[PDB]
Amino acid sequence: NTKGIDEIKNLETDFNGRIGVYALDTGSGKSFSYRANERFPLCSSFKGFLAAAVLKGSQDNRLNLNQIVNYNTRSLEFHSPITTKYKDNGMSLGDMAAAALQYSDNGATNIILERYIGGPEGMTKFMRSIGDEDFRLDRWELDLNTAIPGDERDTSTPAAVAKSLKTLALGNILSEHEKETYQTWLKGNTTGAARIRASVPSDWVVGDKTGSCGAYGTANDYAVVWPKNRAPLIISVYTTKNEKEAKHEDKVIAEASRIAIDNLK
Ligand SMILES: *C(=O)[C@@H]([C@@H]1N[C@@H](C(=O)O)C(C)(C)S1)C(C)(C)O
Repeated sequence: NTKGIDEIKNLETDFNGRIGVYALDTGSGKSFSYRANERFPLCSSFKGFLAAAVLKGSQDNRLNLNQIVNYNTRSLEFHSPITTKYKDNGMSLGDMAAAALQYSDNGATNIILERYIGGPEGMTKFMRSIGDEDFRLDRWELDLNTAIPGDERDTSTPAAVAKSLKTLALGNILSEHEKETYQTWLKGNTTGAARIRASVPSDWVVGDKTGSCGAYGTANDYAVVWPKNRAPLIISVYTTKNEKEAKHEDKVIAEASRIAIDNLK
């Protein structure tokens, strides 16, 4: 059978859940897919796209990344490591957008969704405008993390996630300068050491955004991977389980990425 398909099937069987993967080599055009068209919860992964929406607004001159966002009288959401630190005097919209991505900051995420993106509807609308028919954000943080089997709320497909990431990071939606900023933000992510980053050799450069729902063993990661002396790779790995109390498995996500990279065709 086709390279790596059985291996990913076996990984999935051992994991006892559902694994969805889509990897693309932008240099050769080769790819690897497994349940790439199935829905999986986005969890915090959508924040990487929220950052891109902010960048598009900047480019459109509908907003300015230098604008100081004040929230000294707003209580911050669970897991707001950066916004909590700067709550007294606020932070630029640019720094807040970066924090939402790099630290999965929930305060930054909800503040930006409210004041600049138009909430879940606006986020969904932005993705629709770039060609993504699958992505759907329906709830705010941290309600969007339920990850209930069969529930289509706050889900997307590994393929759609990959298509959108390539469109944003390597397409022409964002201008050259905004893409540089987006790629820089992705490269500075602090939460993906055990996922896609763990599947590639040390000299490859990774830019990613992880997502961990904390329910139904749901976790994911997507990334732009720059191999030494090669064109970028777009990797999208999403996983889920049927037990509500099951824990996520970083090793499984990493192995699915390794398999995909090694089996492009
Ligand atoms: C999103 O899934 C989650 C935050 N992001 C994950 C991750 O990126 O792996 C953390 C474990 C860092 S916390 C919540 C807190 C649900 O928004």
